[PDB]
Amino acid sequence: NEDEFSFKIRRQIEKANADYKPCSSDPQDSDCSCHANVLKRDLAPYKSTGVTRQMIESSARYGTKYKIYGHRLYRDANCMFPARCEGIEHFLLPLVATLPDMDLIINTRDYPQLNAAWGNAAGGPVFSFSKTKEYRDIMYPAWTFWAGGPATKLHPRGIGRWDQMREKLEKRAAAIPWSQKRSLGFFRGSRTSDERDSLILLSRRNPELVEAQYTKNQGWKSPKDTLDAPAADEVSFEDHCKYKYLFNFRGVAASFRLKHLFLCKSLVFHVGDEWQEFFYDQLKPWVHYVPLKSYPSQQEYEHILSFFKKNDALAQEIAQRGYDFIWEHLRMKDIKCYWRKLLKRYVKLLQYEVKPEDQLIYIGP
Amino acid sequence: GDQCESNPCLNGGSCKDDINSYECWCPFGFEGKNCELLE
Ligand SMILES: O=c1ccn([C@@H]2O[C@H](COP(=O)(O)OP(=O)(O)O)[C@@H](O)[C@H]2O)c(=O)[nH]1
Ligand SMILES: *[C@@H]1O[C@H](CO)[C@@H](O)[C@H](O)[C@H]1O
Repeated sequence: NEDEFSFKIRRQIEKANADYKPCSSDPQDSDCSCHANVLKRDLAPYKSTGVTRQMIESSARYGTKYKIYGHRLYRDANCMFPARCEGIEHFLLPLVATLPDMDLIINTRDYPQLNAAWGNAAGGPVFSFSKTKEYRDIMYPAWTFWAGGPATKLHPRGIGRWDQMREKLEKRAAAIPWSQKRSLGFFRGSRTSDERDSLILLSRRNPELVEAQYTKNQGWKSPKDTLDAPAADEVSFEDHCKYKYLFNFRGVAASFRLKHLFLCKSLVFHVGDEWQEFFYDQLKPWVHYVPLKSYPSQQEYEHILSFFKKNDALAQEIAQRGYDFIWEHLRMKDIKCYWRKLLKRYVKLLQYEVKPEDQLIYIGP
Repeated sequence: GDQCESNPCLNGGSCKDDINSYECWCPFGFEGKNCELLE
């Protein structure tokens, strides 16, 4: 029982680590190629036909219209999520001076918009932060890298400032080395997807193995939303780092939780392989984190946590590689250069002349 | 609608889901669609 499980897992680790190749030949990644595969695949469907004015006018309904015209940024007056627009604008505004004219339909909603099982004049292009293979949306680094992530008691202005978060968590990961971390599964979050339930219920049944509780979110409708338990307190990102085994789950789409876990130098257990952000592709299972299939069972959790508790060096090696990957390949510079490379490649697809639109408002700079 | 799940209202605001969109209720001192602006 325990032995077959161990063979299976160790076999997967060895194979994933034998087959692994760095995302860039040089660790500093000067030509911003680490995440290049994802932007190529997202843009590929437009390579032969390109993007016509009509395609854009048709896609406008699916997001906020942004326009670079004459090195100036314009936008629909109405942004659905102003804080998210501000976060996006932090990255576009410094690139506008050195970018050709283009129209961008940027979806600032959680869920993507271009279902490829519809298609449909769901042809796009539309930019969204998260998607699965079911959607044509082009991924972009989320607003929250600067501003406008979910708002909590500890972060009332929205989770943001990834640059400051990186320093904070680096210092905290150094303060709590592996040996000092509690040997327990940890998760603290709201019930934005029912894939999260089995870990919470396992925690209620075996609190010495897993510490997992539901918080209350702004969409709370009834106590079913915490599986009939009193809402738990928020726990800071820094305090996640006192645990060895940190769980991550999709929410409505991908969760901004994930990136924060790696910087604790804790072992990240990532549940599900469907919902993506632009950097997920180069995070490789068994190299940087422990993958679990969707809707994990309580027994799966018990087996996998037991295995790693008994193979602590292994646990630490994956944790360290996870940490190293995010430290080196999700810098602010990586976020900035991905945006730039994305917009530079996108513009070449345009098969029309961008014209002013006077109903749009001037954003900057 | 399920847009409030992702906590779109800042600075202590509360959220209600319509069918199309969401709406924030902002405490005294804050305003804007997301309670992002000082009153
Ligand atoms: O105690 C908590 C609860 C949530 N979060 C963060 O707040 C955001 C919202 O988390 P939630 O689980 O409510 O929604 P999700 O985005 O995971 O669907 C995420 O970035 C979490 O990492 C946090 O830091 N501490
Ligand atoms: C709430 O919103 C954020 C992004 O909007 C996302 O991280 C979650 O998937 C959603 O629950």
